[PDB]
Amino acid sequence: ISRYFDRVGSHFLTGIVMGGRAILASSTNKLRVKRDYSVSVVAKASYEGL
Amino acid sequence: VDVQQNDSATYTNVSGNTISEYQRSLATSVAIEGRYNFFSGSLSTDFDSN
Repeated sequence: ISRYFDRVGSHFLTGIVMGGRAILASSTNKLRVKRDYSVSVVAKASYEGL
Repeated sequence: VDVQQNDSATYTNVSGNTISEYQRSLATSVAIEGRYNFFSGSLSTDFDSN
C-alpha cells in the first residue's frame, strides 16, 4: 500500500484551474565610502648674533 | 506513456561589482643656512613619496 501511494499517489485531480503565472523578484544594493585626511606642518627658525 | 504539459521557464541573475582604491602621498623639505663674516653655507633637502 505504501508503495502504491508512492508510485501513483493517494489522490487524483478532480478540480483544476488553467492558467499562466509570472513572478519577478529583484533587489539592488549600492554602497560607496570615501574618507581622506591631509596633514601639513611648517617649522621655521631665524637666528642672529653679533 | 502518459505525457503532461509542463510549459515553464525560470530565470536567475546575480552580479556583484566592487572597486577599492587607496592613495598615499608624503612630502618633506628642509632648508638650512649658515653664516660667518667670511663664509656662507646653504643646504637643501627634498623628499617625495607617492
